[PDB]
Amino acid sequence: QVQLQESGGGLVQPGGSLRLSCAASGFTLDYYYIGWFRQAPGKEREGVSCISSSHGSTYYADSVKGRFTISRDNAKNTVYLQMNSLKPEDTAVYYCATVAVAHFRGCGVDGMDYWGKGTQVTV
Amino acid sequence: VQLQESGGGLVQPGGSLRLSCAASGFTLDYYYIGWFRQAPGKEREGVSCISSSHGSTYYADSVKGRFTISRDNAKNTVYLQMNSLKPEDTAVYYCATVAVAHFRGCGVDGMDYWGKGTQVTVSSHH
Amino acid sequence: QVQLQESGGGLVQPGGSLRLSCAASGFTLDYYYIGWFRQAPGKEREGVSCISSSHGSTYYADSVKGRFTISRDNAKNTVYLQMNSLKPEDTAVYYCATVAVAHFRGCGVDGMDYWGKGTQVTV
Amino acid sequence: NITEEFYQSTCSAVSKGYLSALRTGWYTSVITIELSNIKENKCNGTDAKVKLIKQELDKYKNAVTELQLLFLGFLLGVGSAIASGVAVCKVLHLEGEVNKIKSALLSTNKAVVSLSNGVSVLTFKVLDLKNYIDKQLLPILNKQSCSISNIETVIEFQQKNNRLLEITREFSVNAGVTTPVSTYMLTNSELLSLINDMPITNDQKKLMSNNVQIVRQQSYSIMCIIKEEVLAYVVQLPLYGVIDTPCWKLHTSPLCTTNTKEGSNICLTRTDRGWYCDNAGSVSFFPQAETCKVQSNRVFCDTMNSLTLPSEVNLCNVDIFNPKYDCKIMTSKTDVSSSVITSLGAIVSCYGKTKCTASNKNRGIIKTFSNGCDYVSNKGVDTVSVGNTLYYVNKQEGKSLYVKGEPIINFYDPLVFPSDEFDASISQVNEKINQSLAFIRKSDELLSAIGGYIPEAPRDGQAYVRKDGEWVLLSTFL
Amino acid sequence: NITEEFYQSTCSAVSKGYLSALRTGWYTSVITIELSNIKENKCNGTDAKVKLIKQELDKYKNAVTELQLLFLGFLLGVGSAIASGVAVCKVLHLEGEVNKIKSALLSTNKAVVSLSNGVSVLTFKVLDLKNYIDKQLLPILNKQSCSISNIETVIEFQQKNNRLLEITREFSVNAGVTTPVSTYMLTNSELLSLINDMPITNDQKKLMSNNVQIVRQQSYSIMCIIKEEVLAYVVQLPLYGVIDTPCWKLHTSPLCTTNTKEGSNICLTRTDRGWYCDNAGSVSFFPQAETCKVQSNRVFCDTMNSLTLPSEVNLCNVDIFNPKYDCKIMTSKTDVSSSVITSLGAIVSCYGKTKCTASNKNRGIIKTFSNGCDYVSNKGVDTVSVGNTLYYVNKQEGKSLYVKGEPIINFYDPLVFPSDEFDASISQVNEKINQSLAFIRKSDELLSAIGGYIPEAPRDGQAYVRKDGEWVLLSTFL
Amino acid sequence: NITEEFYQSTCSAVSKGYLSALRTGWYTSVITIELSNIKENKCNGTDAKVKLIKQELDKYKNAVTELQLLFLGFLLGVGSAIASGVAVCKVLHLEGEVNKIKSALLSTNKAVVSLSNGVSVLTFKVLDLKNYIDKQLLPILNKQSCSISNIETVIEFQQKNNRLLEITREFSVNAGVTTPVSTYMLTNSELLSLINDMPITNDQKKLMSNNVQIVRQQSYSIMCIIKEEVLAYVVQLPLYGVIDTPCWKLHTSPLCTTNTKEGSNICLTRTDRGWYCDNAGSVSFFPQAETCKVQSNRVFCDTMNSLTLPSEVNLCNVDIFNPKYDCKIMTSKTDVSSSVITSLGAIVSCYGKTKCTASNKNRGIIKTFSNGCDYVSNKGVDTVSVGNTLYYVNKQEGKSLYVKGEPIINFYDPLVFPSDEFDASISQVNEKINQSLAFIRKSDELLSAIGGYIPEAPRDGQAYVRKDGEWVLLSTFL
Ligand SMILES: *[C@@H]1O[C@H](CO)[C@@H](O)[C@H](O)[C@H]1NC(C)=O
Ligand SMILES: *[C@@H]1O[C@H](CO)[C@@H](O)[C@H](O)[C@H]1NC(C)=O
Ligand SMILES: *[C@@H]1O[C@H](CO)[C@@H](O)[C@H](O)[C@H]1NC(C)=O
Repeated sequence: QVQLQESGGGLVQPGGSLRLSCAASGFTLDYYYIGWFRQAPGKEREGVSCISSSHGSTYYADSVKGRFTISRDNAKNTVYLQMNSLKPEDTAVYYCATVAVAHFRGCGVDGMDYWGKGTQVTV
Repeated sequence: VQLQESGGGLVQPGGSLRLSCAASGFTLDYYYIGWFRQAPGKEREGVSCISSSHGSTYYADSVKGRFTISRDNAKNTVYLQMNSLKPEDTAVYYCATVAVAHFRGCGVDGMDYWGKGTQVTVSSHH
Repeated sequence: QVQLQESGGGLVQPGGSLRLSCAASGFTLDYYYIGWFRQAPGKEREGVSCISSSHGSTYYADSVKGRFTISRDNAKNTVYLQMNSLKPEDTAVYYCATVAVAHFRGCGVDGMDYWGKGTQVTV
Repeated sequence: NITEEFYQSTCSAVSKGYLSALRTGWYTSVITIELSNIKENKCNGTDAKVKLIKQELDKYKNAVTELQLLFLGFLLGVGSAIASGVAVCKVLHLEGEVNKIKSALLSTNKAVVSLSNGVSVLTFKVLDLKNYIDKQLLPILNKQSCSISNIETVIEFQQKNNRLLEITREFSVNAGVTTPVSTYMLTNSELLSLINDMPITNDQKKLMSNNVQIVRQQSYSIMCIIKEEVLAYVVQLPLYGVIDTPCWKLHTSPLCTTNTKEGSNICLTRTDRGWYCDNAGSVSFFPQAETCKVQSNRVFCDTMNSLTLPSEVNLCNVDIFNPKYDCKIMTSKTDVSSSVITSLGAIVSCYGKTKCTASNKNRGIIKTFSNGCDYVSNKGVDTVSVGNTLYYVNKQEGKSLYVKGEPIINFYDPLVFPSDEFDASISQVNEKINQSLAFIRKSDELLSAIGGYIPEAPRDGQAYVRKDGEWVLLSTFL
Repeated sequence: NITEEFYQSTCSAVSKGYLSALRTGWYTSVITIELSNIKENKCNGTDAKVKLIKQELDKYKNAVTELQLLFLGFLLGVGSAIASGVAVCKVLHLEGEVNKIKSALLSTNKAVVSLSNGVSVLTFKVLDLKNYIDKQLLPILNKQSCSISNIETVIEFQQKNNRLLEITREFSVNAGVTTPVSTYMLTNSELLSLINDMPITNDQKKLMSNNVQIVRQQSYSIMCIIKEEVLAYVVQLPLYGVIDTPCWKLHTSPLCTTNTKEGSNICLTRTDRGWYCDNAGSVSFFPQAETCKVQSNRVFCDTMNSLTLPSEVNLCNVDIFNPKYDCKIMTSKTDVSSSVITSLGAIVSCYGKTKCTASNKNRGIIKTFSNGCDYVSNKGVDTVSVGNTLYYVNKQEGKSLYVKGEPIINFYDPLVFPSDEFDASISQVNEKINQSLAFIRKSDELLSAIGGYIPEAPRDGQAYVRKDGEWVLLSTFL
Repeated sequence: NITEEFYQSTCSAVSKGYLSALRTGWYTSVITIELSNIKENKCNGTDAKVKLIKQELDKYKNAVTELQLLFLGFLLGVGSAIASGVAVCKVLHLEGEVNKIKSALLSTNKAVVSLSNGVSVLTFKVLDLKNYIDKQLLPILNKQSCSISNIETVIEFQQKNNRLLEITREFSVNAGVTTPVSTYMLTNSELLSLINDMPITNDQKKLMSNNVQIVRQQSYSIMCIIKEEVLAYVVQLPLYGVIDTPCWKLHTSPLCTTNTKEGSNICLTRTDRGWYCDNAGSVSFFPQAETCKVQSNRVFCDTMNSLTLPSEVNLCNVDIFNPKYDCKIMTSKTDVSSSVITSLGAIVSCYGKTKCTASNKNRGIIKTFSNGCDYVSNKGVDTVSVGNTLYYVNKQEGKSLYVKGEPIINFYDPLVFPSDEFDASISQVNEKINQSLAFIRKSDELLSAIGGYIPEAPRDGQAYVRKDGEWVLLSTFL
């Protein structure tokens, strides 16, 4: 039932911006925390952004803090990651993930229960 | 259930006076009896509590030595003897009681039943 | 049912050796701790040696430690106390005692539940 | 004077000769520490002693900042233990209120201040760090050029400040509420004079003073406020409003049948075990005896953990079948062996193949228990063993009385015995037994006299009549 | 804003207006102390100051060796509280693992290191004793000829070493696991920066920082390893994944009939008391309300002590007979008196001959309760007394609502009321009632048919027929 | 070596490979501090160092004055944990008794003295403050003209006195009884030599020395007496008379049917959960596993918290219906979801609408549980979630075995299933089913006679006969 589907990946020039979208199906956001993760080639997968679905409170890891911002639309049941001032090191596959707020155990790959199939960004 | 203080009247300074407190509605053995006073303009304050069975007593500092409290199980009555009265002792004196089970200290915040009071005046005028 | 019978007591010369035996009946050693105690004439009775039936782990009081050694034969249901280099001050009646390991509360006269009838030793 | 009675009939024992001490109320005193208000530390000097003072001064500031952010028990009611301390603390937050206190303790360390509508609280300034820092360390840290204080002042400051740090420490890891109240909160001398200056009777003062360590364990210290260089925490002290009334302790253990066939045995246990104290014409009952503490013959309990019972509850001891009080019991078939150590002896519930013995220090085993519930006094007995469990017995002096009686478990017919009533009682068990017994009393009555009735005549187109015990065709008589 | 509702109908009360703070997960942090490796202490000098240093160093040495050797609650599941912390400690014992951290904290006291398969842990060097002893005391204790250090260094070493001694002290009597986490384990500044650097949302960071004293009580410090002059212990911190959802507290008390015959009364009690919080579309129910701590309108809980319930469980408050949730209750005939102090008042269950009153500070007794279940708000009321038990009420501000309704205990016919259901519920009670009713519908049905039957007709050679109630000879009608 | 087996049939799991360490008895040691008897302090000098000494000396005197004034657990018996220590302490108050001890430790700090009728106790002088003050401080405070001691003596006195102060501190808020026993009461070196000189086997001394931190949690310090400049407290130490026997831990969880209608399901839970250890031909059973402390694969327990059971109790794991032991269980209709975390995995009882999953750290959710009772091993699984409750699993190494089998709750006919047995077992439930089966078979028998016997004929002047089951007018056949 619960599935996630990222889109918006593509070839970007350096200094450019790109927005990814994450459509939730099989559940509603309100009861959940939504996160964006990325894995660049050969590298370990790392957290990037968590958001509270209800309150809209947000979490940004140190590496993108200031450049990246995450948002959510409960009515459209979709979570967005805006990326500004993109750098080549941001080239990665970007994954959408979620967890029930009841089971929330921190942002981070060891703290996730459901995973999207990903979307590729190349700078 | 009733409490009735008596013995109030005009006293000259240095004079003595005895108050009586008639208990009805309970038996003494199970209770603590206290005497309280409220002086003019002043908040009401404790003066003396006593255990009915054993006779153990409590005297506030202000009257310790001058005032003595006693109880008569047979007459079901509690007495406060006041000696060497001072004009500053002028006040309305109240009788109060509490179940020993509910004892929470002597003191106005520690009372469950209250008498209607009796006026004492220490003064020379007339 | 449960009984103990010590034997091997006798007159020894100082520096001589003697072995005491303690026959258990009514129980098996495995579930128990076996102890040796002594009482010299007129003196209060004092502990001398305890042993674990299962592991064979041993206890020697300070006074006899080194000179006396204790052993057990599970097959013969018997506990032995070997005494070497005997001194006249060791003259005493030697008692065998035991306690269930379930009830073990230390070696010592206040820690015993069953007692043999004793055997006299004179140096 | 302590005596004890064992009731063979009910596998229970009563210990008597005890004197009461029941906490009935709470008194709240306000303990204060006068503080120094020191923002920045002005000194460029790298003198070792002055260097130490700033480190010591910092522990003081840090402490301030931390403080600035700041069986039958199931039948009991539910209280709010510090509801009273908290209410006083609430009063302490009003603006005019602190000024009153600060002013009250201006020329003395002890003072009475009346709060709101009539509550009279005793107030205590136990430490004046304001005066100490302002008369000692002020010359050395109010100026760049710093007066290199003697080494003994550093130590003294550490000594005086140390009390503040532990208090802060206690409150920081206890969310502002501690129990027992430590001697950092209140020294022995401070507490003793507090009790003496308390609005209570002479009987209470004597009792409390000889047992201050218990008083401490039954007290609460409640962190309340830091404002206008005054630190104040509320100390909530137990009031023992009932003293020297008789008390007794009831011990119970399972009483079971001892039939040979395993699992065929039935058991019953008095559930009304605990401490009992005469109180105001009634009896105060404390089912969880661990909430009471006994020191020699004085017993300290808290009425928040009691029931108030009619004095006829005592009848369960003499007559567990008395018609005036329904003695409470539970039933089961779990016949495991155990012992209950009493004040002056030991109850032994020994069943099945369990090995149960009693021993002496020097003599060893002196009594072997048979199956059933039994008892031995502490005279000449030092230890008891039930199964793999060793029990040391109490060696207190006192006489025991063995009250003989038929074990009441023998009065029940096992075929209709309700062995799985847990929250039960004598009357309740009987009621259920009568219902199981009633339907057999009547069903047998009905199976009889049922055969005195005539069966149905065969169902055909023919008519029948009765003769000689059998149906005969009507056609015959035609 | 706190309000409360009392349901006369069920002798229960709900306090609402509370905001949630539920621990949903765990964060594991790694706390480190850099150590000095000093085997023997070489000095023959009997100078007083150096004599002191070897004794303190021995205290230093001694600490290391010790560390080197190193109602419905019954329905809850069973967790492993430090399972996450212990697991991380287990990883730290792996070869090379310690080396990673030491290198990370080479140039900073704070650093992130990712363990085994992906867990990212925060690491913190909070005390560098290696650096202090090796740059301070090494000149004085690395040589026979010893440099008689100034007295302030002696003092300073004691100050720095003291924390280590206390950390060690705590672990030694706690088998390497302590709670609450003391300020020796983690200072206020240390904890705060750890919280700021955590991989969590902004809502969580704020909650923990404004309530650090609570955070200490819900954290574990787990002594882990001493190896290659690095000492490291894991501090396991609570993650509060649920904040600011509505919470309410359910209070309950026994409801009995008030018939004159005391043994003729029946009682019923809602058993579902405890804390309730909306959580992820369901309701988290904490039957042991004592595992939660309340500060104003914020309630701190642990999901390990919860049930996850359908939100319809709330219906038991408005309609205990609702068809959507089977509200839980217990039954008995034990009409004993007690009181429950609520958030904004007090519930009083007063039965039999018990005296029940509530009093005010200055006024005294202002309401005397009649037998039954009743309630009073905390406005103008200071104490409540039931039997010999005095209760102080909560004095927090808030409005109470008295919800009238017929006590539901009145709806049961006492002759078939199952008074021995302890872990029961509404539907379950109905079920037994149906069975007692089934057996009466049929027993009367059967007795009605058996009482309808005729005795045997007389036994002679003549035939009989029935008329006017007795057998008459057929010969008569012929 | 730790292994585990899960039994699907009874919704339970056993973890094995553990080795025993059981406290079976008590040893009482007497610890002493030699005290100085200094009434007044004679000195008029206002020298800073001497000024400090009188304050420190006063703390010593103050300390002296304070010291001068001084699941199936419910089936367990009740002991007096420090009855033995107190008894030894009682003997110590007798006259001359203290004099005996003081003389024994005259030329040594360690000596054995036998009390009354044969008890041999170990004695320990751990601190000689008499000697320190009388050889150090006596020259400075025995005279008006006072010898201004070097600053290093002041420091030294504080260190030595501090132990007395901390020791004094612990007892004052614990009424002379402390637990666990701190390192102030008895240092590690002190304890180790105590262990070596104890009348115990070599195996026990070794066990205690490698686990000294455990010894402290299971020990008591009992304040006893201060008289004739001797301070003495009794320390009561655990004796582990059982070591290295096989142990296993039984985990259980509710087993319910999974029918769609929520009110139609029945549940059953094994109540015999806890720790089990082979012991002296029997099995020691500890129902409250929290009374045991685990160190790696060694488990420390107290026999005071045990039952002594036949070894056949192990059979309940392989065959819960075995005829040789009545396995204990409870029954209910409360099908709530929960989990029990085992040594090497997790039991999941997932019923109703509960969300139940298992996840890995990096992979996320890897298993979704269906309704029923199930299990997952800790290999490749990191967390389990049941409803809103998250459980972290233990990551210890060991193999798990899943033993498949039909859930035994399926073997019961719900129409006669006793869903309200709390303190039950297999045979008892069967036994009760029998009473329930009896009462339906017989009731039917009685109902098996509602119509086969004949009713009364109508009461009129007419005669009747029997035909086709009903009465027919005689006039008809005429
Ligand atoms: C139980 O039945 C007996 C029958 O003799 C009766 O005397 C007794 O009063 C009954 N008890 C109850 C509680 O109904
Ligand atoms: C109990 O019986 C009543 C009346 O027949 C019925 O309405 C109700 O559904 C029954 N309860 C159950 C649980 O079947
Ligand atoms: C239950 O009763 C049946 C009757 O047929 C019998 O076979 C069985 O042994 C009984 N079980 C117990 C435990 O009494």
